[PDB]
Amino acid sequence: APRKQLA
Amino acid sequence: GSQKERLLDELTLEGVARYMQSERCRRVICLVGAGISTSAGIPDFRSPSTGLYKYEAIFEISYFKKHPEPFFALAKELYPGQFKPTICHYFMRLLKDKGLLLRCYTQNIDTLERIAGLEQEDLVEAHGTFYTSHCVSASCRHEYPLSWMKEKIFSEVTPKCEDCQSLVKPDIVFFGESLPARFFSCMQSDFLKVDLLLVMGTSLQVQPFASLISKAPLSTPRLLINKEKAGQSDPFLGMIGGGMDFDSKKAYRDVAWLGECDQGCLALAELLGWKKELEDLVRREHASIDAQ
Ligand SMILES: NC(=O)c1ccc[n+]([C@@H]2O[C@H](COP(=O)([O-])OP(=O)(O)OC[C@H]3O[C@@H](n4cnc5c(N)ncnc54)[C@H](O)[C@@H]3O)[C@@H](O)[C@H]2O)c1
Ligand SMILES: *C(=O)CCCCCCCCCCCCC
Ligand SMILES: [Zn+2]
Repeated sequence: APRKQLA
Repeated sequence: GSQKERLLDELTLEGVARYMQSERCRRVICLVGAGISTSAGIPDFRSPSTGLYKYEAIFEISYFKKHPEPFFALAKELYPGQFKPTICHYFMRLLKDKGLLLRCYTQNIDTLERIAGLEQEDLVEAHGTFYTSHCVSASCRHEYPLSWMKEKIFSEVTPKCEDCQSLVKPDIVFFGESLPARFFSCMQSDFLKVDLLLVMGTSLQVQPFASLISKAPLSTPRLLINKEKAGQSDPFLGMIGGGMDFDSKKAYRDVAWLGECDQGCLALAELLGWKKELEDLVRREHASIDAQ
Protein backbone atom coordinates (compact mmCIF):
# COMPACT_ATOMS: atom_id res chain seq x y z
CA ALA A 1 0.00 0.00 0.00
CA PRO A 2 2.10 2.98 -1.26
CA ARG A 3 1.14 6.65 -1.52
CA LYS A 4 0.59 8.47 -4.84
CA GLN A 5 3.88 9.25 -6.60
CA LEU A 6 5.39 9.87 -10.06
CA ALA A 7 7.47 7.32 -12.01
CA GLY B 1 -3.72 -19.38 -14.34
CA SER B 2 -0.34 -17.87 -15.13
CA GLN B 3 -0.16 -19.74 -18.50
CA LYS B 4 0.29 -17.09 -21.21
CA GLU B 5 -2.10 -18.03 -24.04
CA ARG B 6 -3.69 -16.13 -26.92
CA LEU B 7 -7.45 -15.35 -26.71
CA LEU B 8 -7.58 -12.68 -29.43
CA ASP B 9 -7.92 -14.16 -32.93
CA GLU B 10 -5.65 -11.20 -33.93
CA LEU B 11 -4.01 -8.20 -32.20
CA THR B 12 -6.29 -5.44 -33.53
CA LEU B 13 -9.43 -3.46 -32.69
CA GLU B 14 -11.53 -6.02 -34.59
CA GLY B 15 -9.95 -8.88 -32.66
CA VAL B 16 -10.94 -7.18 -29.42
CA ALA B 17 -14.43 -6.37 -30.70
CA ARG B 18 -14.85 -10.05 -31.66
CA TYR B 19 -13.46 -11.04 -28.25
CA MET B 20 -16.04 -8.70 -26.68
CA GLN B 21 -18.75 -10.42 -28.72
CA SER B 22 -17.59 -13.80 -27.39
CA GLU B 23 -19.02 -15.46 -24.28
CA ARG B 24 -15.58 -15.54 -22.60
CA CYS B 25 -15.82 -11.79 -22.15
CA ARG B 26 -18.23 -10.95 -19.39
CA ARG B 27 -16.39 -8.57 -17.06
CA VAL B 28 -14.56 -5.46 -18.27
CA ILE B 29 -12.34 -3.10 -16.28
CA CYS B 30 -11.48 0.37 -17.54
CA LEU B 31 -8.45 2.31 -16.35
CA VAL B 32 -8.59 5.95 -17.36
CA GLY B 33 -6.62 9.17 -16.99
CA ALA B 34 -6.61 12.83 -18.14
CA GLY B 35 -6.57 11.81 -21.78
CA ILE B 36 -10.32 10.99 -21.67
CA SER B 37 -11.18 14.45 -20.27
CA THR B 38 -8.74 16.51 -22.41
CA SER B 39 -11.52 17.06 -24.97
CA ALA B 40 -13.89 18.22 -22.25
CA GLY B 41 -11.55 21.21 -21.86
CA ILE B 42 -9.62 19.87 -18.86
CA PRO B 43 -5.81 19.81 -19.37
CA ASP B 44 -3.65 16.77 -18.66
CA PHE B 45 -0.07 16.86 -17.38
CA ARG B 46 2.22 15.16 -19.86
CA SER B 47 0.69 16.82 -22.95
CA PRO B 48 3.33 19.05 -24.58
CA SER B 49 1.06 22.06 -25.27
CA THR B 50 -1.08 22.05 -22.13
CA GLY B 51 -0.40 20.62 -18.69
CA LEU B 52 2.76 21.25 -16.66
CA TYR B 53 3.12 24.57 -18.52
CA LYS B 54 3.21 32.15 -12.89
CA TYR B 55 2.75 30.01 -9.73
CA GLU B 56 4.91 19.69 -10.10
CA ALA B 57 4.69 20.84 -6.47
CA ILE B 58 1.16 22.34 -6.63
CA PHE B 59 -0.17 18.79 -6.02
CA GLU B 60 2.41 17.40 -3.54
CA ILE B 61 0.66 17.29 -0.17
CA SER B 62 3.37 18.96 1.94
CA TYR B 63 3.35 22.04 -0.31
CA PHE B 64 -0.45 22.11 0.00
CA LYS B 65 0.07 21.68 3.75
CA LYS B 66 2.41 24.71 4.03
CA HIS B 67 0.71 26.89 1.35
CA PRO B 68 -2.80 25.91 0.02
CA GLU B 69 -3.63 29.19 -1.72
CA PRO B 70 -1.76 28.27 -5.00
CA PHE B 71 -3.87 25.15 -5.48
CA PHE B 72 -7.25 26.87 -5.00
CA ALA B 73 -6.17 29.48 -7.55
CA LEU B 74 -5.29 26.85 -10.15
CA ALA B 75 -8.66 25.19 -9.65
CA LYS B 76 -10.52 28.47 -10.32
CA GLU B 77 -8.52 28.76 -13.57
CA LEU B 78 -9.11 25.17 -14.78
CA TYR B 79 -12.65 25.06 -13.36
CA PRO B 80 -14.83 24.45 -16.47
CA GLY B 81 -17.94 26.47 -17.30
CA GLN B 82 -19.84 23.28 -18.08
CA PHE B 83 -19.31 19.60 -17.32
CA LYS B 84 -20.02 17.54 -20.46
CA PRO B 85 -18.59 14.01 -20.33
CA THR B 86 -16.73 12.86 -23.45
CA ILE B 87 -17.60 10.21 -25.98
CA CYS B 88 -15.17 8.00 -24.06
CA HIS B 89 -17.02 8.56 -20.75
CA TYR B 90 -20.26 7.65 -22.50
CA PHE B 91 -18.69 4.51 -23.97
CA MET B 92 -18.05 3.50 -20.36
CA ARG B 93 -21.74 4.21 -19.63
CA LEU B 94 -22.75 1.92 -22.47
CA LEU B 95 -20.64 -0.85 -20.89
CA LYS B 96 -22.52 -0.35 -17.61
CA ASP B 97 -25.88 -0.41 -19.41
CA LYS B 98 -25.06 -3.67 -21.21
CA GLY B 99 -23.81 -5.08 -17.89
CA LEU B 100 -20.23 -5.46 -19.18
CA LEU B 101 -18.51 -3.01 -16.79
CA LEU B 102 -17.17 -4.73 -13.64
CA ARG B 103 -15.45 -1.47 -12.66
CA CYS B 104 -13.92 1.78 -13.94
CA TYR B 105 -10.75 2.65 -12.02
CA THR B 106 -9.90 6.30 -12.68
CA GLN B 107 -7.13 8.75 -11.83
CA ASN B 108 -9.40 11.67 -12.69
CA ILE B 109 -10.92 13.94 -10.10
CA ASP B 110 -13.15 15.93 -12.49
CA THR B 111 -16.25 13.79 -11.62
CA LEU B 112 -17.19 13.40 -15.27
CA GLU B 113 -17.63 9.62 -14.96
CA ARG B 114 -20.53 10.20 -12.51
CA ILE B 115 -22.05 12.87 -14.76
CA ALA B 116 -22.08 10.21 -17.48
CA GLY B 117 -24.01 7.98 -15.09
CA LEU B 118 -21.36 5.68 -13.64
CA GLU B 119 -22.41 5.00 -10.03
CA GLN B 120 -20.27 4.95 -6.86
CA GLU B 121 -20.46 1.15 -7.14
CA ASP B 122 -19.06 1.22 -10.67
CA LEU B 123 -16.28 3.60 -9.78
CA VAL B 124 -12.93 3.49 -8.06
CA GLU B 125 -11.85 7.12 -8.01
CA ALA B 126 -8.41 6.03 -6.96
CA HIS B 127 -7.23 9.66 -6.82
CA GLY B 128 -10.32 10.91 -5.02
CA THR B 129 -12.62 13.56 -6.47
CA PHE B 130 -13.91 17.13 -6.32
CA TYR B 131 -17.45 15.75 -5.97
CA THR B 132 -17.13 15.79 -2.16
CA SER B 133 -15.05 17.90 0.26
CA HIS B 134 -14.37 17.69 4.02
CA CYS B 135 -12.95 19.75 6.85
CA VAL B 136 -9.37 18.66 7.58
CA SER B 137 -10.05 18.77 11.32
CA ALA B 138 -10.15 15.20 12.69
CA SER B 139 -12.73 16.21 15.33
CA CYS B 140 -15.04 17.66 12.64
CA ARG B 141 -14.65 16.13 9.15
CA HIS B 142 -17.86 17.93 8.10
CA GLU B 143 -18.74 17.04 4.47
CA TYR B 144 -19.41 19.56 1.65
CA PRO B 145 -20.67 19.19 -1.97
CA LEU B 146 -19.24 20.72 -5.15
CA SER B 147 -21.56 23.76 -5.12
CA TRP B 148 -20.25 25.04 -1.77
CA MET B 149 -16.65 24.39 -2.87
CA LYS B 150 -17.13 26.15 -6.23
CA GLU B 151 -18.67 29.24 -4.59
CA LYS B 152 -15.45 29.45 -2.53
CA ILE B 153 -12.98 28.61 -5.31
CA PHE B 154 -14.71 31.19 -7.55
CA SER B 155 -15.24 33.77 -4.80
CA GLU B 156 -11.45 33.51 -4.40
CA VAL B 157 -11.82 32.95 -0.63
CA THR B 158 -9.85 30.02 0.81
CA PRO B 159 -12.63 27.58 1.81
CA LYS B 160 -13.06 27.46 5.61
CA CYS B 161 -15.44 25.08 7.49
CA GLU B 162 -18.58 26.79 8.83
CA ASP B 163 -18.64 24.75 12.08
CA CYS B 164 -14.98 25.08 13.14
CA GLN B 165 -13.13 27.19 10.49
CA SER B 166 -10.49 24.63 9.48
CA LEU B 167 -9.34 24.42 5.87
CA VAL B 168 -12.02 22.57 3.83
CA LYS B 169 -10.18 20.32 1.35
CA PRO B 170 -11.65 18.49 -1.68
CA ASP B 171 -11.50 14.70 -1.33
CA ILE B 172 -8.63 14.29 -3.78
CA VAL B 173 -5.46 12.34 -3.22
CA PHE B 174 -2.48 14.67 -3.41
CA PHE B 175 0.97 13.37 -4.33
CA GLY B 176 2.46 12.03 -1.09
CA GLU B 177 -0.96 11.05 0.34
CA SER B 178 -2.19 7.43 0.48
CA LEU B 179 -4.88 6.15 -1.91
CA PRO B 180 -8.27 5.12 -0.45
CA ALA B 181 -8.73 1.74 1.18
CA ARG B 182 -11.54 0.97 -1.26
CA PHE B 183 -8.97 0.97 -4.09
CA PHE B 184 -7.01 -1.97 -2.62
CA SER B 185 -10.18 -3.91 -1.67
CA CYS B 186 -11.68 -3.50 -5.12
CA MET B 187 -8.29 -4.35 -6.56
CA GLN B 188 -8.08 -7.60 -4.60
CA SER B 189 -11.48 -8.81 -5.76
CA ASP B 190 -11.77 -7.30 -9.22
CA PHE B 191 -8.57 -8.54 -10.82
CA LEU B 192 -9.41 -12.19 -10.14
CA LYS B 193 -12.38 -12.11 -12.48
CA VAL B 194 -11.55 -9.59 -15.25
CA ASP B 195 -11.97 -10.73 -18.87
CA LEU B 196 -10.69 -7.56 -20.56
CA LEU B 197 -8.64 -4.52 -19.51
CA LEU B 198 -9.53 -1.34 -21.35
CA VAL B 199 -6.95 1.38 -20.81
CA MET B 200 -7.74 4.96 -21.88
CA GLY B 201 -6.00 8.37 -21.66
CA THR B 202 -3.21 7.51 -19.16
CA SER B 203 0.58 7.60 -19.37
CA LEU B 204 0.77 5.07 -16.53
CA GLN B 205 3.53 6.98 -14.73
CA VAL B 206 1.61 7.48 -11.46
CA GLN B 207 1.93 4.62 -8.98
CA PRO B 208 0.47 2.55 -7.50
CA PHE B 209 -2.31 3.00 -10.05
CA ALA B 210 0.00 2.12 -12.97
CA SER B 211 0.80 -1.27 -11.53
CA LEU B 212 -2.83 -2.38 -11.83
CA ILE B 213 -2.11 -3.61 -15.32
CA SER B 214 0.15 -6.35 -13.96
CA LYS B 215 -2.57 -7.49 -11.51
CA ALA B 216 -4.70 -8.68 -14.41
CA PRO B 217 -4.40 -12.41 -15.18
CA LEU B 218 -1.73 -13.06 -17.78
CA SER B 219 -4.23 -14.18 -20.40
CA THR B 220 -6.47 -11.14 -19.93
CA PRO B 221 -6.32 -9.12 -23.18
CA ARG B 222 -5.41 -5.47 -22.68
CA LEU B 223 -6.47 -2.76 -25.12
CA LEU B 224 -4.88 0.71 -24.89
CA ILE B 225 -6.66 3.65 -26.47
CA ASN B 226 -4.21 6.57 -26.28
CA LYS B 227 -2.20 9.14 -28.25
CA GLU B 228 1.04 7.35 -27.31
CA LYS B 229 2.02 3.80 -26.46
CA ALA B 230 2.21 3.57 -22.67
CA GLY B 231 2.95 0.89 -20.10
CA GLN B 232 5.80 -0.83 -21.97
CA SER B 233 8.51 -2.14 -19.62
CA ASP B 234 11.39 0.35 -19.49
CA PRO B 235 14.64 -1.07 -20.92
CA PHE B 236 16.51 -0.06 -17.76
CA LEU B 237 14.17 -0.59 -14.79
CA GLY B 238 13.08 -4.07 -15.94
CA MET B 239 16.79 -4.95 -15.84
CA ILE B 240 16.29 -5.04 -12.05
CA GLY B 241 6.54 -7.18 -13.54
CA GLY B 242 3.92 -7.74 -16.29
CA GLY B 243 4.25 -4.75 -18.67
CA MET B 244 2.70 -3.90 -22.03
CA ASP B 245 4.03 -5.76 -25.06
CA PHE B 246 2.34 -4.73 -28.29
CA ASP B 247 5.04 -5.30 -30.87
CA SER B 248 7.50 -8.10 -30.07
CA LYS B 249 7.30 -11.67 -31.41
CA LYS B 250 6.28 -12.69 -27.89
CA ALA B 251 3.31 -10.30 -28.02
CA TYR B 252 0.11 -12.31 -27.54
CA ARG B 253 -2.65 -10.22 -25.86
CA ASP B 254 -1.87 -6.44 -25.77
CA VAL B 255 -3.24 -4.06 -28.42
CA ALA B 256 -2.64 -0.36 -28.98
CA TRP B 257 -4.94 2.10 -30.69
CA LEU B 258 -3.14 5.40 -31.09
CA GLY B 259 -5.31 8.44 -31.57
CA GLU B 260 -7.93 10.44 -29.69
CA CYS B 261 -10.01 8.26 -27.35
CA ASP B 262 -13.22 9.71 -28.79
CA GLN B 263 -12.29 8.31 -32.24
CA GLY B 264 -10.87 5.13 -30.73
CA CYS B 265 -13.97 4.33 -28.67
CA LEU B 266 -16.13 5.48 -31.60
CA ALA B 267 -14.32 2.96 -33.80
CA LEU B 268 -14.68 0.18 -31.25
CA ALA B 269 -18.36 1.03 -30.67
CA GLU B 270 -18.86 0.68 -34.43
CA LEU B 271 -17.32 -2.80 -34.68
CA LEU B 272 -19.72 -3.82 -31.89
CA GLY B 273 -22.81 -2.39 -33.63
CA TRP B 274 -23.16 0.30 -30.94
CA LYS B 275 -22.33 3.44 -32.95
CA LYS B 276 -25.95 4.59 -33.29
CA GLU B 277 -26.56 3.88 -29.62
CA LEU B 278 -23.43 5.86 -28.73
CA GLU B 279 -24.22 8.77 -31.05
CA ASP B 280 -27.70 9.04 -29.51
CA LEU B 281 -26.58 8.91 -25.88
CA VAL B 282 -23.87 11.55 -26.36
CA ARG B 283 -26.14 13.78 -28.39
CA ARG B 284 -29.00 13.24 -25.94
CA GLU B 285 -27.05 13.76 -22.74
CA HIS B 286 -25.21 16.88 -23.96
CA ALA B 287 -28.49 18.42 -25.07
CA SER B 288 -29.82 17.76 -21.59
CA ILE B 289 -26.78 19.35 -20.03
CA ASP B 290 -27.31 22.28 -22.40
CA ALA B 291 -30.86 22.60 -21.01
CA GLN B 292 -29.88 22.76 -17.33
N1 LIG C 1 -8.74 15.36 -15.55
C1 LIG C 1 -8.12 15.12 -14.40
O1 LIG C 1 -8.72 14.65 -13.43
C2 LIG C 1 -6.63 15.28 -14.34
C3 LIG C 1 -5.97 16.22 -15.12
C4 LIG C 1 -4.60 16.36 -15.03
C5 LIG C 1 -3.89 15.58 -14.14
N2 LIG C 1 -4.54 14.66 -13.35
C6 LIG C 1 -3.77 13.82 -12.40
O2 LIG C 1 -2.40 13.84 -12.79
C7 LIG C 1 -1.90 12.51 -13.02
C8 LIG C 1 -1.65 12.33 -14.49
O3 LIG C 1 -2.11 11.01 -14.88
P1 LIG C 1 -2.52 10.67 -16.38
O4 LIG C 1 -1.64 9.59 -16.89
O5 LIG C 1 -4.00 10.61 -16.47
O6 LIG C 1 -2.21 12.00 -17.17
P2 LIG C 1 -0.86 12.33 -17.91
O7 LIG C 1 -0.88 13.74 -18.39
O8 LIG C 1 0.23 11.92 -16.97
O9 LIG C 1 -0.98 11.30 -19.15
C9 LIG C 1 -2.12 11.42 -20.05
C10 LIG C 1 -1.96 10.51 -21.24
O10 LIG C 1 -3.10 10.65 -22.13
C11 LIG C 1 -2.69 10.99 -23.45
N3 LIG C 1 -3.72 11.85 -24.00
C12 LIG C 1 -4.09 13.12 -23.64
N4 LIG C 1 -5.18 13.56 -24.24
C13 LIG C 1 -5.58 12.48 -25.02
C14 LIG C 1 -6.66 12.27 -25.90
N5 LIG C 1 -7.61 13.17 -26.14
N6 LIG C 1 -6.75 11.07 -26.52
C15 LIG C 1 -5.83 10.14 -26.26
N7 LIG C 1 -4.78 10.22 -25.46
C16 LIG C 1 -4.71 11.42 -24.86
C17 LIG C 1 -1.30 11.58 -23.29
O11 LIG C 1 -0.56 11.34 -24.47
C18 LIG C 1 -0.74 10.74 -22.14
O12 LIG C 1 -0.31 9.47 -22.59
C19 LIG C 1 -2.94 11.55 -12.40
O13 LIG C 1 -2.65 11.14 -11.08
C20 LIG C 1 -4.24 12.36 -12.40
O14 LIG C 1 -5.00 12.04 -11.24
C21 LIG C 1 -5.91 14.54 -13.41
C1 LIG D 1 -3.32 13.21 -8.43
O1 LIG D 1 -2.86 13.03 -9.58
C2 LIG D 1 -4.17 14.45 -8.21
C3 LIG D 1 -3.99 15.49 -9.28
C4 LIG D 1 -4.52 16.86 -8.88
C5 LIG D 1 -5.62 17.38 -9.77
C6 LIG D 1 -5.15 17.97 -11.08
C7 LIG D 1 -5.87 19.24 -11.48
C8 LIG D 1 -7.22 19.01 -12.13
C9 LIG D 1 -8.28 20.05 -11.78
C10 LIG D 1 -9.33 20.29 -12.87
C11 LIG D 1 -10.34 21.40 -12.58
C12 LIG D 1 -11.37 21.08 -11.51
C13 LIG D 1 -12.12 19.79 -11.73
C14 LIG D 1 -13.42 19.68 -10.98
ZN1 LIG E 1 -14.74 21.55 10.32
